[PDB]
Amino acid sequence: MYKKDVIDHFGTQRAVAKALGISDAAVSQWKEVIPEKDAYRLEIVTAGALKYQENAYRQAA
Repeated sequence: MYKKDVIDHFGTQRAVAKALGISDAAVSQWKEVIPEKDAYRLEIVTAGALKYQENAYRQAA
């Protein structure tokens, strides 16, 4: 899940933070790929808009 997509679905960062329950700072602090715990709840608030995948959230090899 790319932050560029999330912000496009929410429109305003403050919105995303309100969906998950975090501050606006946390949203902007995000990188090319939103946190593993943020991308999760994000799939719920967006009504299952973005399908969560364990591709970029898999680092244990």
